Amino acid sequence: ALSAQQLLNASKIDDIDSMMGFERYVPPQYNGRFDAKDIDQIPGRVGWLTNMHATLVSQENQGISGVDFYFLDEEGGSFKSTVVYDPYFFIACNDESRVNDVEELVKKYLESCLKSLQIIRKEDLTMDNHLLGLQKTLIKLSFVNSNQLFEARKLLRPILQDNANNNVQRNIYNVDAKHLIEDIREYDVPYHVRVSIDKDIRVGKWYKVTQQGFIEDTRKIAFADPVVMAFAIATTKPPLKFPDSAVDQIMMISYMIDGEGFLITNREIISEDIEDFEYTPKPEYPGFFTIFNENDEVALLQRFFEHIRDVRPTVISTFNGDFFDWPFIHNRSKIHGLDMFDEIGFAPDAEGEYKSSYCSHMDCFRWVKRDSYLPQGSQGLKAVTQSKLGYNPIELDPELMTPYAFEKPQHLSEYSVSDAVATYYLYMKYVHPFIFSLCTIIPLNPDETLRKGTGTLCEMLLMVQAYQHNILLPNKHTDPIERFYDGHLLESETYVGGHVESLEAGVFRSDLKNEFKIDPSAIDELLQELPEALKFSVEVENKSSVDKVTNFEEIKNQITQKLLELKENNIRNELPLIYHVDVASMYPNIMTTNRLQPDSIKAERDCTCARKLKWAWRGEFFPSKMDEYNMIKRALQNETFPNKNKFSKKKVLTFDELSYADQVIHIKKRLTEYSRKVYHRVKVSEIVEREAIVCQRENPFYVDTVKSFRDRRYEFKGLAKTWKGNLSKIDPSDKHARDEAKKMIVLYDSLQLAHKVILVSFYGYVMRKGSRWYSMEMAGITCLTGATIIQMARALVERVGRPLELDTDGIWCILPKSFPETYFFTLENGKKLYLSYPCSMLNYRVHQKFTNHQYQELKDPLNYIYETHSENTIFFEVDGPYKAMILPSSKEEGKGIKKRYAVFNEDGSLAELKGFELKRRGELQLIKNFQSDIFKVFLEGDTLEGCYSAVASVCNRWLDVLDSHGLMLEDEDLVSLICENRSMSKTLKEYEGQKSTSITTARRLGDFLGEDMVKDKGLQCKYIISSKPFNAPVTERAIPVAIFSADIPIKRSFLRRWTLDPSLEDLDIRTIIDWGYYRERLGSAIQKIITIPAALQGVSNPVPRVEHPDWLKRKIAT
DNA sequence: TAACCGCGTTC
DNA sequence: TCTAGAACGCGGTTA
Ligand SMILES: O=c1ccn([C@@H]2O[C@H](COP(=O)(O)OP(=O)(O)OP(=O)(O)O)[C@@H](O)[C@H]2O)c(=O)[nH]1
Ligand SMILES: [Ca+2]
Ligand SMILES: [Ca+2]
Repeated sequence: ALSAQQLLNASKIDDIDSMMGFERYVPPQYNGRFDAKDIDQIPGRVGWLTNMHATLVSQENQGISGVDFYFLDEEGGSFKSTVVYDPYFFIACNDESRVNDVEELVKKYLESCLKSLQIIRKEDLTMDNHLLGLQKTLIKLSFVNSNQLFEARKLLRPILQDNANNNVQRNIYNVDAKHLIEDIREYDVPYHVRVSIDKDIRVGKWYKVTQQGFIEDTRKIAFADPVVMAFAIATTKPPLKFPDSAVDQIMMISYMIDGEGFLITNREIISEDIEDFEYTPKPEYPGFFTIFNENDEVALLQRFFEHIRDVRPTVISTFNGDFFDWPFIHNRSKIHGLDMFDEIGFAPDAEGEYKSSYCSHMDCFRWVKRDSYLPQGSQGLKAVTQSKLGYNPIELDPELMTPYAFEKPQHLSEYSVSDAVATYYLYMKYVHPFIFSLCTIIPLNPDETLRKGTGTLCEMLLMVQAYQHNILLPNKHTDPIERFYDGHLLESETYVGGHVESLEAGVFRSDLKNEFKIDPSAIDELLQELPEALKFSVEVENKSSVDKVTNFEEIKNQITQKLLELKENNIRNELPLIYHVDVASMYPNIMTTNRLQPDSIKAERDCTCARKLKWAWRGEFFPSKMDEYNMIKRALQNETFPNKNKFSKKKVLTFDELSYADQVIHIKKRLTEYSRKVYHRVKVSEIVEREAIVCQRENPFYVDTVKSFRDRRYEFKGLAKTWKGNLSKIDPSDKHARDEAKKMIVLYDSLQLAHKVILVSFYGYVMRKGSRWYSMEMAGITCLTGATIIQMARALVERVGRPLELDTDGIWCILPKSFPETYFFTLENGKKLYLSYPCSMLNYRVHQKFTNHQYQELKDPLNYIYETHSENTIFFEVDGPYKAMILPSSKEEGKGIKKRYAVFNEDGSLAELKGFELKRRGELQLIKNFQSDIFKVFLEGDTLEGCYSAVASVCNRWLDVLDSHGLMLEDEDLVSLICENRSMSKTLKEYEGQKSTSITTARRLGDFLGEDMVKDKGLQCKYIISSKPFNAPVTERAIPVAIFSADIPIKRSFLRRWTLDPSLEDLDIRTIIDWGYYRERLGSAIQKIITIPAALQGVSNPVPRVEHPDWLKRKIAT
C-alpha cells in the first residue's frame, strides 16, 4: 500500500515545482504530423531539457508511472511536462513451442497486478545461430506502475526458485507450465532510465513538447542559461572539536547567484555588521558581495530560504555540501521549527544526499573525486582552486573561526566569501559544461550523472546500444560464494595485470654525458625496416600518400647516416635525450584492435572466425585439501552460534541454520588456522597460462561503444595538444593571449581526463561486481597483450639506448643525442608532416607484430555476408626531450623503486612528480618539505659530482635541523614539520584487533576529547612519536598533537600515562619528540633519493652523515 | 626474514 | 543499494 506515500510525494512535488515556476504543461491537440520535418507547424512548446524525475500521475485507482521533464523555454520562463510509459520486464522460456502456455499461466497467475501481455523477439548473443537471424522469443509483461511490476517479481520469485530445485515425489513408477519459465529478464532497469532509453530523450538537448511526443530541435545549438547558485556556510565550533548541528549554530552563509555575491550573518555570533566588499581573486572571477546582516540564526535560515525562492535556481552547487552543509542547515532548520522541504523543496534521499525536484544539487566534491584525476592530497577546495582556477584562496585555521566571529569579524567574512567565489566558478568553468554535455548521451539526470560510478555510466552507455540494436540485456552477474582449485578453497582470483620495471636509478640531465653501448644488429634491423617504417609514418601515422611528399629521400638519407654512424661507433659517451613514449588509450585500443568484448569470448562449445589469445590466471587458495575442509565444517556444525536480535526468543541457532554466507565466513576463519598449524602457510599462489577463443564475427555492440567514446575523448586530447602548441608561439610579452591559451589548455586537458576515466572503465567494467557483461578472460587478455607490446618496445630501446623506468604502456629512456630524432616531411600543399623517428620505429614494429588480420565485419546484413580486414589502432606517443630525470633506489640490494621519479622541463619547471610522499595525502610533513626542497636542486651543478654536492648541501641543512633536536626552528614551524597526518578510511570501532599509529592516535584522541571524535569515518589523525616508553613499539608511542593545545592539567595527565612516566613534569613538545626516529626517517629518504643512487653512478657518498647500507660498503670495497 | 595489512598512489 | 581493474611503496606488525 506504499503507493499512498508515493502518490503523496507526487502532489507535494507538484506544488513545490509550481511554486518555483514549473507548472505542468500540456500541448495542444494536433491531427496529422509533419514527422519532425516541419516542427514549426506542430503545436506545442519548445524548451531546453534541464532535469527529469520518475513520478506517479493520476487519471487527470492506483498511480500511473510516468516521468516529469523540466524545461527552460526561450522566453525566460520554465515549465515541466510528463510522459507516462508502462514499466515492463520479460519472461523467457525453455521451450519456445509452448510460449502461449506460459502466457495463459501468467495471465491468470499475475492477474492481480498485470496490465498487458505480449510476445516479442530480441537477439540473444548467448544463443546458437543468432548471427543468422534467429531470435529469442520472450513474453513482455507491462504494468500500470512500478509497484505493480514489483509485486509481479515477488509472485514470480517462487516459480523461479522452485524450478531450480528438483521435482517432487509422487508416483515413482511414472515415466509443467511453471517449469517452462527459465528466467525473468530486464527487470532491474531504473524506470526513468527505461523511459530515457526507450524514448531517446536526453537532458541537455532542445525539444518541442507536442501531443505526439517530444521532437528534438536540432537547430538549437547552445545550452539554455539556467540560474545557478553556489553556497557555503560557516559554523561555530568547540575548540579542537567538530561542529555539532545539535549545539553549534550557523554563523554565516555566503553564496553566489549567476555571478552576484551575497553574505548572510548571524549577528548573535558576528560581533558587528559587515559592509559590502569585493573579493575578485583574479580578473576572470569577479565577486561583488552584498551583505545581509540578520538578528538571529533563524532570520538567516529564513532569508536564505526566501532568497532561493525568489531567484529560483535550477542548479545549486556546493563543495561537500551533501555531507556537511545541507545536513547542518537541515538540523538548524528543525531546531527552529522550520521545514526545509516546504520552504525550498530540498530533502534527504535514500543515500542521505540532499536533492530537489526542480533543482540539481551539484556537489563539486563529487566531480573532484571522480573526474578530476587529482591525487587525494590535492582534493581539498584549496588545492583544487590552485589547480583549476589558478590562484590561492583565503585560508583560515578552523580553530580560529569561532573566536574571529568576535575579534576579527571582517577577516572571517572574507574567508567565507572566498569559499563561495571558488565554488561558484569551479562549477561554471569545469563541472557545468562537462556534466550537462555528458547528459546529452548518458540517460541519467544531472544529479546522477555527477554521482554515479564510472562503471555504471559505461553500463548506461552500453545498454542504450544493446536496446537500439534489439539485443536482450543479460542479467547482472553474481559470483559464487565459494570457488575451488585443485580441491583447495580459493581466497582470491584474478589475472596478471600490467608489467612494471625499474631499470636504472640516479640523476640524468641533458647537459651531463652518459655511456651508451649500441647493439650493431639493432641498427642493422632498423636500417632494414627504415624504408617501410617511414612509409608507415606517412601513410598510416599521417593519413597521406607518399606520392604527395617531396622530401622522403632526403629524410631517409639523413636518418640512415646517423644510424650507420651509430653502427660503426657502438661505444659512445654523449649527452642524453631524456624521452618518454606511451601508447594512447592502450587497453581500449587493444580491445578495439582485437575486437575484444565479453560476448566475443567463447568456449569450445560454440564456434578462421576465431582468434585465440592468451592470458595469465592467478589464484590464491588455502593449502588445505578437501579432506581438511570437510573436517573443519563438520566440527562447525556441531557447534552453536548466536542469533540476530529479532525477538531474541531463540538465542542460539545451528551452523546449518546460518545463511550460506555467514557459514563460509566461519569456515574461512577456521580454515586459515588449520592451514597455519598443519602447513605453516595460509595462502598459496599459482599462475596458469590460459587461452580463450575470441570470435571475430560477434555482434560488435560493445567494441563499437568503446570506439565511439575513445574517438569522443581523442577530440579533447587533440585540442589540448593544439592549444599547447599555440602557447609555444605566443610572444612572452602578450600576457592576455598567453593567459587565454593556458586557460584553453587547462580546460581541454580536464575534459579529456574526465573522459579518460569512463574510457578506461569500459575495461574495468568486465570485472565489476554486478556487471551485465562480465569476463575475466577479456580483461586478462587485454593485460597480457599489453605486457607483450611494452616488452617488445623495451627490447628495442635496450639495444639502442638505456631504458630508465617502464610501467604498463610507457617507457622512460635516455638515447644518444646522435640518435635519429625529429623530422618534417613536406607536401606539395606546402604543408608539413611531423615525424619522430624513435616513435615510428616502435610503431612500425607494433603494427608488424600485433595487427589483427582476422577482423570481421558484416558487409551485407540482409544476406549475412562478412568481409575480413586487418586492424591495428595501437600507437606510441612521444613527449620530450626533458632537461632532467631523477629515479630513486631502494635501501635493499638488487631491488629498484617503481612508480617514483621527478622530471624537469628545459625551462627548469617540474614536468612530472610521481609517487613521492610530497604528493600523497598525509605522510610526515618533514619528508614532504625535504622532498619539495631537494628535487629542484638536482638541476644545479656543472658535473655529475657537483649536482650531487649541491643536493648534499640541502640534505646536511635538513640533517642539522634534526641533529639539533629542533632547536634551529621556531615553535610554529616545529609543530608543522614533525607532524604526520594519516586518514582512517573507516571508524575506529571497525579496526578492532589491529595495531597502527592512526589507530592509537584515534583512541587517545577519543579518551581526551570524548567519544564523539570517533563517531564518523575519515578521521584525520595528527600525531608525533614520543621517545618514551623506551624500546616500545612505535604504534604505542603515538601522541595526538591536539593534546599540546589542551590545558596544562590535561596535557600532563595524558602525557604521563601515554609515556608510562608518572613523574613527568616537563611537557615541552621538544622534549617529547623521539628525535632519533625522525632523524632515521629523514636519513632513509636521503639514501633512496641521493646517496644510494649516487653510489650506483660511481659517486662517493655526497652525504657522509648518512651511512651507506652495509651491502653497498662491501660492494664499494669490491 | 617473509607474509601480511591499510593507505594512496601509477598505470 | 551501489559498486571499473591490477601493480606497487612504505611503515608497521606478525609468524
Ligand atoms: O585510472 C586509470 C588509469 C589507467 N588505467 C589503465 O592503464 C592503462 C594505461 O594507462 P594510461 O594512463 O597510459 O592510460 P591510457 O593509455 O588509457 O590513456 P592515455 O595514455 O592516452 O592518456 C589504460 O589503458 C587503462 O587500462 C586504468 O584502468 N585506470
Ligand atoms: Ca599519455
Ligand atoms: Ca597510455
